[PDB]
Amino acid sequence: QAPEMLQRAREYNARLFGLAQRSARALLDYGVTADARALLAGQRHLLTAQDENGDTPLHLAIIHGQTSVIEQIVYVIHHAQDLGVVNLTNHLHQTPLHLAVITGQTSVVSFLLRVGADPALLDRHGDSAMHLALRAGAGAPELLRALLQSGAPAVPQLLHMPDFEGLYPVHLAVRARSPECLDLLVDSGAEVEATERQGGRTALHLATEMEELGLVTHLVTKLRANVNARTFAGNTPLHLAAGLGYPTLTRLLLKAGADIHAENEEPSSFRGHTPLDLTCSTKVKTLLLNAAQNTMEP
Amino acid sequence: QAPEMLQRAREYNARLFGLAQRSARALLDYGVTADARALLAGQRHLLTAQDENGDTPLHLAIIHGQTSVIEQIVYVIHHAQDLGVVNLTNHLHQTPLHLAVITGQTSVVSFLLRVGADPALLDRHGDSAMHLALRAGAGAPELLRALLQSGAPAVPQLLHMPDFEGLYPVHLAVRARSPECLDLLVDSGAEVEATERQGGRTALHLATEMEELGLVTHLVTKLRANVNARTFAGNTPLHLAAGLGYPTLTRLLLKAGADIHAENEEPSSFRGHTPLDLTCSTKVKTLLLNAAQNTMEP
Repeated sequence: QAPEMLQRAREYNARLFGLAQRSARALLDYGVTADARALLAGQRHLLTAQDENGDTPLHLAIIHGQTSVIEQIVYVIHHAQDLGVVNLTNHLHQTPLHLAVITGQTSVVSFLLRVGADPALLDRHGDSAMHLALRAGAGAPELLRALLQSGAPAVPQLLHMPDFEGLYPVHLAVRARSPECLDLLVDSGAEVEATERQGGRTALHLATEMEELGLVTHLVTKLRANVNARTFAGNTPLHLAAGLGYPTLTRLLLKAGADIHAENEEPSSFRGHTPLDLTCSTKVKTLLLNAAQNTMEP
Repeated sequence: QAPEMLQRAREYNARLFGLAQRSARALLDYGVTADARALLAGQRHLLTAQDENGDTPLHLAIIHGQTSVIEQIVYVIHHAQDLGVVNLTNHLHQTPLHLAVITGQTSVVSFLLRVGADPALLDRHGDSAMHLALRAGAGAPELLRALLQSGAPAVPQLLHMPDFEGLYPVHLAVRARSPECLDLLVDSGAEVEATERQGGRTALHLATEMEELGLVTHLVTKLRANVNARTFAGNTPLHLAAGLGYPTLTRLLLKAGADIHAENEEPSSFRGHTPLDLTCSTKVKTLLLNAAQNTMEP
């Protein structure tokens, strides 16, 4: 608090002078190797430098596909134990990985994973490395591949849940109308009958929901998914289908071994609406009845 | 002298912090351009960094033919008015130019000249850019060309004088047994009858000296060099030739219009040794006499 403030200012010139002085030495190496890496290492203690958007130098390189750079930068980080800088988030709370995925640069995505980079870190919207992949203006399971293949902290992703009422990765695929990924996840370990926190729905529920007749079949068949699973509001896929008026879908579900016996809520003593109830499509009504009385029925 | 030393330490952190902070910004540019130049500019205030041998980063690049680097480095220097760093000498008192020449990298030699780099600066031995060129384990006039062509501070070189008794560039060429350069110099302006500070000798003197019959002829003929020129010790080429015992050379000189009339020093009243005197070769003696009495003689 007194003229002892000097010790503070002088101390800075100590550990710092070495910095500026280290560069000077590294700059001499670059003059005998033309190796931009060495010249980049000299400023190692700077790769953490943010910007107007809070993007580290490595953050920008991934943004402008400067693959050449990302190569070097990562080298410096890896060979310096500073394997933490590769996680610094920008103002949007995005990590280098996050971007490599958002930009679709699968090549880089793999590279980052090799050295640190926790794919568990969510973004401003609460989406992890995987979650982001499962999305795309057009779609691309190619990303999900890089992740799944190699990466110790990668196996947990296929069990997380996004901000939006926590829709596990398996749920996302269905919402992404992409069975390609659906298999990718489940195959490499993934709870098929996962129950999300919103309405306790499952893959089949969202499938029948958006009437993804394709996914629905693919799920109940190959994926050996549980056909009769009730949601939080007590509803099986055979319900949503009938309600929405999805003939072929209802038919497919029925054949899949869908028990017509089910009651969501009132129209022990506690019965309620059944599949054969909520239906505004003449076609749907028919099958529901015919398939009920005929073949196995009191 | 009192706890006011603080202002000193704190001040350093002022103008310097911007440095380390500038790099940080330049390092962000490199992450969006992969341009090593920008990353090199960020450390501009370091290109002056010496080393164990006192070699600047640009000094090393020229040493290890890192042409790629030299390209960038010079750009930074040029576009920063720091056109003085390109003159910093190493421990051997050598400038970037000096090396570009010593290493024979003609390409670089030209490049340096374009931006500053005073070819007038001598080295540990007192040799300028030109002086060095006029030398080589095998020889190379290709260097002298780069210099002569383009370069405002280049025209003065062809009038300087090396440490060794100041032997002007024209003298060097003769000592380099290279008429190629001899012409190169004279053609682009160069005193032919230049008299060095040692023995006041001239091109012809050194020519006849090392008996460069080739140069001798080339000099007295095309170069229209003065045939009868006495040194400090009062001696014309016709002297040295006779003394050494160079028949054809003496003959060539004679025909060149070499006046037999000449006296160095005693064997108004003040006569001394003449060409026809100092001679241990029977052959030489003959011509000297025959050519004297015969054709024009009292």
